[PDB]
Amino acid sequence: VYSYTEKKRIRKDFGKRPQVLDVPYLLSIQLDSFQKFIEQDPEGQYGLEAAFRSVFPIQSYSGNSELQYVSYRLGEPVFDVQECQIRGVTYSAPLRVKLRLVIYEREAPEGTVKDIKEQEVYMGEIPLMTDNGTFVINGTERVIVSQLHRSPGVFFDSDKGKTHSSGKVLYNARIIPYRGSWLDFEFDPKDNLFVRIDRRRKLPATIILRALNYTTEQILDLFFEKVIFEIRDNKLQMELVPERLRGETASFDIEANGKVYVEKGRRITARHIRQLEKDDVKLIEVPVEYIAGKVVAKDYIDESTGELICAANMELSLDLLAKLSQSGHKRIETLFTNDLDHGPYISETLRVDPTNDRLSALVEIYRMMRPGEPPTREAAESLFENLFFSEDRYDLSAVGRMKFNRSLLREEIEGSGILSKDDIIDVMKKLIDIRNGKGEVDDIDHLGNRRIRSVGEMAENQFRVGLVRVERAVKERLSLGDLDTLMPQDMINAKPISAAVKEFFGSSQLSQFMDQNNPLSEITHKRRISALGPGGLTRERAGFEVRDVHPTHYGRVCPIETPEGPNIGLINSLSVYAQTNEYGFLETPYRKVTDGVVTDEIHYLSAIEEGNYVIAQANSNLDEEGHFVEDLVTCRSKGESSLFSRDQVDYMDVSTQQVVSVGASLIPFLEHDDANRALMGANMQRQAVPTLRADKPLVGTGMERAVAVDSGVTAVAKRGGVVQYVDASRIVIKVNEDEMYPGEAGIDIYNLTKYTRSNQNTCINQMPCVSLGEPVERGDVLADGPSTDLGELALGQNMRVAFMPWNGYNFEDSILVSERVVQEDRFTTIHIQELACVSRDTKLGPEEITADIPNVGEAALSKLDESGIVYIGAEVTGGDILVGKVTPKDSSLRVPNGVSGTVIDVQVFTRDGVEKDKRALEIEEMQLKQAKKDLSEELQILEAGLFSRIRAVLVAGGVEAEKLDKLPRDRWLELGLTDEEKQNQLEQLAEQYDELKHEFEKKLEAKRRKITQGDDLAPGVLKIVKVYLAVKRRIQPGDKMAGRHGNKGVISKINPIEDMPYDENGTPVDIVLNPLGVPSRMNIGQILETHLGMAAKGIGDKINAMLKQQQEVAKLREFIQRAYDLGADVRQKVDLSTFSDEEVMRLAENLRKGMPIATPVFDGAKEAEIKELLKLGDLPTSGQIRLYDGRTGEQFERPVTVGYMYMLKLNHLVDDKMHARSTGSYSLVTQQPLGGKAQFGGQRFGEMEVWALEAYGAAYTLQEMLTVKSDDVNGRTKMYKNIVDGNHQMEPGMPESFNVLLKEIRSLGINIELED
Amino acid sequence: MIKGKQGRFRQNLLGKRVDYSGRSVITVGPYLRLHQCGLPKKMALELFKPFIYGKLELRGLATTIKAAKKMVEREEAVVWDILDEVIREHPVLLNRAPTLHRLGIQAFEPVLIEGKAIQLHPLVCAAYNADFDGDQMAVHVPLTLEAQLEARALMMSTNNILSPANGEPIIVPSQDVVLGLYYMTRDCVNAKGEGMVLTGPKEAERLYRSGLASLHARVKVRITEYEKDANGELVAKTSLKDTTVGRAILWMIVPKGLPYSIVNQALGKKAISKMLNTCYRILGLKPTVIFADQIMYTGFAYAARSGASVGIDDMVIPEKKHEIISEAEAEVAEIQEQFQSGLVTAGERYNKVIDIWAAANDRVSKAMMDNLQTETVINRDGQEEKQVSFNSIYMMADSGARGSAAQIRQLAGMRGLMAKPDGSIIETPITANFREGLNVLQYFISTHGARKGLADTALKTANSGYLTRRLVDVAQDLVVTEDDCGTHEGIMMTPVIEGGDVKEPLRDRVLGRVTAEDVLKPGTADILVPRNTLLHEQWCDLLEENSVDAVKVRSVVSCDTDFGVCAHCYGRDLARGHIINKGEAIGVIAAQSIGEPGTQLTMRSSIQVKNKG
DNA sequence: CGTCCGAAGAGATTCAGAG
DNA sequence: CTCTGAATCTCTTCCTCGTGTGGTCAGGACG
RNA sequence: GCAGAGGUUCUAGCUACACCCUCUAUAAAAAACUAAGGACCACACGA
Ligand SMILES: NCc1c[nH]c2nc(N)[nH]c(=O)c12
Ligand SMILES: [Mg+2]
Repeated sequence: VYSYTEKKRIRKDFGKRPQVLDVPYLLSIQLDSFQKFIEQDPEGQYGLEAAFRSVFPIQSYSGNSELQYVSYRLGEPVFDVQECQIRGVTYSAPLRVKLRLVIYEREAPEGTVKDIKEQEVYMGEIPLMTDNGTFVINGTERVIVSQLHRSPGVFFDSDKGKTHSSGKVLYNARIIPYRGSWLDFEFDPKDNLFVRIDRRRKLPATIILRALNYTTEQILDLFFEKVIFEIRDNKLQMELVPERLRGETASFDIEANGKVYVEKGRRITARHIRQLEKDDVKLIEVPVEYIAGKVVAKDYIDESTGELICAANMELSLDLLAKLSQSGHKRIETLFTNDLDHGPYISETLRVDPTNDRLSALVEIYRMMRPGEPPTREAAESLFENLFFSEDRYDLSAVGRMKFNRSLLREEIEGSGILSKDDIIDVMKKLIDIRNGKGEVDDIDHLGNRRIRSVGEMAENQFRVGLVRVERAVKERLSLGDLDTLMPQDMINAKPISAAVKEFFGSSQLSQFMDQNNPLSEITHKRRISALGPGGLTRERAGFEVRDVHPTHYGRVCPIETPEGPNIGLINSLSVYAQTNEYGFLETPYRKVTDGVVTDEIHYLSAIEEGNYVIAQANSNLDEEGHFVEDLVTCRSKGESSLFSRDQVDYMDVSTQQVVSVGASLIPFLEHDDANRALMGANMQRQAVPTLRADKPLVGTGMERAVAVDSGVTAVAKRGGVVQYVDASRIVIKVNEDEMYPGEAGIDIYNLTKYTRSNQNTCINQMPCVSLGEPVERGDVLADGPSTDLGELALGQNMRVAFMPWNGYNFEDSILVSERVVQEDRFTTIHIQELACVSRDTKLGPEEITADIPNVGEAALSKLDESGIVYIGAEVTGGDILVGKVTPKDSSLRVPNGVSGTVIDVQVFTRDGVEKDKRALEIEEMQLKQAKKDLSEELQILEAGLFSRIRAVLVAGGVEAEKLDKLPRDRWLELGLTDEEKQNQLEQLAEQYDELKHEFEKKLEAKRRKITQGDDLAPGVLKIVKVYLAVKRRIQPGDKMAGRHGNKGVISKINPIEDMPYDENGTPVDIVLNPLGVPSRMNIGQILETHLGMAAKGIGDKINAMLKQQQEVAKLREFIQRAYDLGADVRQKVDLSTFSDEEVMRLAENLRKGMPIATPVFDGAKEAEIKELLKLGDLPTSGQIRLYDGRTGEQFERPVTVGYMYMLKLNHLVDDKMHARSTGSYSLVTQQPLGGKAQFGGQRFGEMEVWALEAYGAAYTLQEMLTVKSDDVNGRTKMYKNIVDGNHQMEPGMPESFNVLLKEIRSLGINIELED
Repeated sequence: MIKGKQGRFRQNLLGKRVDYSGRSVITVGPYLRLHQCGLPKKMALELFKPFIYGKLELRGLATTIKAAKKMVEREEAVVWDILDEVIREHPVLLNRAPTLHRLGIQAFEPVLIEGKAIQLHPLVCAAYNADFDGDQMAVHVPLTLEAQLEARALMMSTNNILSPANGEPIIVPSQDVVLGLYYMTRDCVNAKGEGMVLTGPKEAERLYRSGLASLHARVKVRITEYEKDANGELVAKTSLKDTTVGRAILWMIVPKGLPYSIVNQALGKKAISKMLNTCYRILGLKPTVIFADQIMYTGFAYAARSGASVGIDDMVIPEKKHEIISEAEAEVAEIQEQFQSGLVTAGERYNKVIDIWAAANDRVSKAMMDNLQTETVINRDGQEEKQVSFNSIYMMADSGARGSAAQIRQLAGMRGLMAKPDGSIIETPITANFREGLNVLQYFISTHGARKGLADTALKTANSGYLTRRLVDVAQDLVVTEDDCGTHEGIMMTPVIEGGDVKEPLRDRVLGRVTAEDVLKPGTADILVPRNTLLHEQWCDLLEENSVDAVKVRSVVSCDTDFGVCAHCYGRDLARGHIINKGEAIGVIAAQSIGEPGTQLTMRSSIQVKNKG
């Protein structure tokens, strides 16, 4: 059983590995995140309501009043998504927040509030994510890429090597809050622990401990174990534990009860330790020497006077021992230091620490955090509390809590956002243990340590910033504001909260211009993850390690799809099967294995949970009972690939494609090609421009269906039904009655978007793929989008490829193309360029849009209308006038040179209060008529569905259907109908229809009035006319064309068809490629791709030959069935006996061009299968076909490789990149070339070029380029006169930039002058 | 504003944007000569617009300059004829976007082309280090007569045959022409036309076009080679030489001066580079330019006629590969058993696994080479005879056209051990070649190193740019100011030997360097080389015959010139094959020469005696 | 109608324990 | 016992060009 | 603009480097003469 599109054309699949989980919704990451951002959340977790609860307690300080958030309601959009794009306004929903303000009793907070003020206030306008997944923010679709940032929590870094220049590793502990100040503990070379906050100057680690109100004795107790020393007549023998002896050599005789277990100065062997436990003696004799070499852990005060014999953390001198002995301190508690196990890091810091109490510690903290500020008691306390113990200033997210607890081995999942004393002391203890070697440093590159912040979380954070701003405002206003006098709407200003969100959405490092260049590009950009942004790494800060891919990326982040450039690995693409966890971590679906059987149930595994388990290989043979065929299966356990027993492994890869992203998955035979070439090819696919005709990839992965359906370029069937009416503009489906809802339902109208200006200046064209009467099931693709063919993503054209070097035209990576390709318009692409002319309120009168321009050619005026706007569909050329803007007494917009084509549409926009001109009135009238026609059409189709349902049960009720037909069929209500089960529904339908006629008339009036009212415009502009220019760019020599495998090349020459090589059958090969790119750039897949394409076209040619003649349906059916079986345990095993003859005929007609092949990424076809498929056709199994030169007619030796490889034209057409200027506008620095193609600017002759001419003997050329071609107010003018006079004499002069330098340095205060 | 790249002195003063300049993508267009290039018709009209206006005024077609401006907008046929006249002899500088070396900017004679893309002659594409992957070249138009003469004299590609860094041809044929010549200059044991006697290379060409004899069949054909033994006189010698038909055909391309021995070999890439170097050394530069252009034309034509093609069946997977892999896996299992038994430690076991996997990789590579390079067995008028295999991929690798033996070993043999990004070698290598399907884990391991290499290459480019800038700035103020200092002091030049081998022969090191003093023969009191003589090829060979192991030579550090360098001390220009001319800026030349390879540079007992002596 | 309101490398900067 | 070399604390750079997209202050009354 | 004035045209046209013509109180007979405001920052891509 297959979907109708699949029935229309079913892709042969060579995948030998069954899939247990379908491809997840590719845009789920953005959609679900934004939905949770705006979803009403009753528990107030992960939503706008969470932010409202966190930021709106609003208890006025000394104001005995409170304003509390109640509920937030999203307002309906002012304009639709397409309307927002056209008008240029953002697609946003006004925020209706129910706010209740209560006033307590006079100076009685415990008293009940006297009255309430509950009302709804507009609080900013939040952009709405489209159903596609984008944001329209200034009339242009914008996609907010998800950010990969260091997960909040505690992380430990070695910082080994360069630090201390001695090989010693200086472990540091970093606690990164989600919001707040960083807390860093770092080790000194002298083993001194230092604390550093907010990357400021380092401070002794004891200082923060004192800020926790910890005494020195408490610090020693926390960070050190205490040995007990006992005063004895026998040289002060002390109680001791045998375990602490292990690991160090004894400096004394170990004797208890007169039995010397270990002698003086003897290394303690394992046997000695073991017998020490076996004796279980509590006291161990210690001489005066060993006790001397110790540091006391607690203060000991003499009994005589109470003064301390020893201060906390002071070395035990012999006289100190005598002083405490005469004092009588029998029990002595001193720190135990074992250089192997327990180092005196805390003790040494305490010695270095000069702040002996909490007061001095907070004084130091205040001085460091705010230098130059006189410290104060309360001020320092408040500063520290805000730094690390205030909820508003410092926040750890729930993900931060979980990561912190897991890193610190805490049992509880979540604690409190603010740091606690126990948390800090545990962090320090863990850092000490890492210093001792216990444990290991956390890995920053570990993907478990890097959580993904999606659009919802970022929007929540920016909304929180706006909320704290408005909270500051409202708390300042309320405190001094009159009670019960100002409404909350008066108290709340929506400007800051609106501005914060608008700034984040419109302009941010993560807020990016969506590239609509390709549906694949649209999908990839939405799923794309960038480490850049706020709270993230930059281009220069990031080192190699962050860019390098950590083996934990497997199944979460695509290794292959990383953009080439400065940002290599900073930007990554989400793997196809991955989806973010609740806490934001990446998860990979994995199949549970009980003992040997791979149970079909899938459990999503986090990166940290991936490490402990062992995961089976994707290419793991199965017995069809779930047991691994191989006794030992290759598996990855802890980032290491090693074979394991079949019983040992407990998880398996869900599918072979989970490693790659959406872009990489589309590449066929990706397994065979090198990783670098796969990366390049995946990058090229995004830049592929939609061709004039969308042609199915003759060879493809098979995921094109998923990309097309999940992308918004093509409309899908929300409800299955029959196609009532289909048009290029719009498609009408009549839904089946089961799909149809009982009331006001039965039709689904999809208004297909015609040629529209893409974000990358391409064309978004929605082409219907169905006709009348075709049964369309739910979820079916009604109309193909750009680069979409019958519901399959069609980025480019499958074109004939010959791998031979042809007269050097394909020299390094160049590509020949036959004139046949241009003749058939195979790669011709429509480009939409939008030119905007703005009339402005200028001085000495405003600019006049009316064609009052004088001193213009009559031919130019002819294209313009009476009002000066160019007629729709008038072909224009660069330099031709399009509008009639007149300088107030030549300012009219003209086509940019090198741009040509018909004007598809003119969207005149009028400011409110500005009268529309003749043409603008007509344009508005056309829009009003079109809106009226569309609303009348929607009413008519709604009426047709309503009439059908009413008629169906109109006969019931014992009234003749014909009598009701004589009455208006909708208004049968005048004729009484006996009550029946559906009579109430029919009465509701007719009453609703009568009310709907008024409501729809009001809706028509409102829609027309929206067009009639002058659109809001930027201030100071009377009107803006948006003229859309549409051009059919064709294949031009130098145009960049690339295959999916990364063999990028320019079109060297448009070779004539007869010159192109031809095989024995005489078919000329369309594209000739250099085979030398294959060996070095090891994209051997393109050769396999070419062979498989040849096999598919052989199948298609046999099908076409059967179709050209009149062949029995049984013969064609059996041949296509042979094609679709081909043995080799193919997963599909489709049976054509199910298909009807008409369905088989339609399938054959679709296959007449060729038979598509679904070759998955890593379970794709082997070479033997391709050989068998070639054998199915008449083609030689070798894949080499004898070829003849087109020009000479002489056969080539060594038969060449010929087959159809998918070919992509890239948007880097020569038309855009070609530029030149003789003379043009200059800048303020008087550098005559402005630079850039958009302005008439010249190429930068930079430092490298200067040194290049400098190494040569070039002096006159260098002087000329520097002076007369760049900056000389006199020389540039002179040289022009000399050249037009015919003599090439250069006046050197002095560059203007040098005078600029002189005046700037002289302004700086340095006397710089040119002395003679 | 004053300082940094953003700062004006770096931003504009050092590099000023220029008028009469333009960019476009690059196109091959082999039909062009080396000196000339392809220029778009529309681009030329904009670039040469002032020259066009002047020519129109001189013609009188435009009475006024305003009329001339209108005529250029009209683009009438008369304007295009005027453009042809201006384009005829105004050289255009062509500049690659990263100008690492002086060769990056080379002037060319512009030729009007219908296409909108600049065409660069194929031989000079290697010099530019540019490809056709949508590379873009800035094109500038020198204006003054001094500028045009400077361009034609020095900037033009024909002048810079040899790279400034090393006295070797920088126009060495790179990709397709070398493959075509290698197919042409190849021998087969048996092919149609074998054993024939041919009157001359013209007859060889006629037979090949008739198809009676293939390119690579051996025949007994006379060759009339002219010998330059008489200085400035050509002595014709005609002899019967047993060579292939293709080599005979290529002999027509070679000028008369060069000997026939150079063509008689396989003529790969180093071979053709040596051929060009010998042509430059023996004949003039202009004959060398004509020879190079003819080489490119013939190579492209015979490569196209050859029909070289890469295919899956062309790749050969050794039958011994699976057995070797199974033996290596059994050895690995044995080492794992030893580790479980405790005989070998974890580090020692890892080392042993790495060693055995490396040995297995070497054996797989050797078997693949044995079954790739000489695999073809061809009947030879009798018993079948093994011959060097004509496999296209092996032809590409052996000829040096593109891709070394390592790439082919990765292609058809097992890829081998791939180190994980930190630097440690993964215990389990990639046993699957690119022809076979790679496992997902294998692909992940490979992509580790691939991404590592890409990022390291990006930072290679960054650090190379920084180093080049620093070298230019430190060595900018170096120009040849004195013809001869006369400083007897100089550095001692000797071949460098680390004991294993002579890493640098003395011939290359002292080539084109003026002797510090008289070079006496190893025989005492015999002065082979005078005190101040430039060492061309003849002198360097003469020293080799007398086996002068140590030569004390002048160096730039030795010269006593202040704010300048001795012309004799610097030695040969290394690009024009003669003593450095006075006033040339050697400092920037050397800074660019050192900086440029930085992209290629990777960022990351018993005394055995080789031979008796 | 103006018009006021990372990384790395290197050179100072301590600083210091030692002959 | 007053300066060792040594640890520390700021300062400067970190390619080279294209091509497209976008977003933008100071500083509002006021006589 | 010989100095003052006006000027065909081929935006504007005794200076921008400018230039020329005719004429005697004020415009009108004629051809040859000449280059325009673009600052910064982010994102993405291509080499
Ligand atoms: N720039 C001077 C000028 C303005 N109008 C002119 N008309 C003519 N015939 N001649 C000129 O020289 C001028
Ligand atoms: Mg390139």
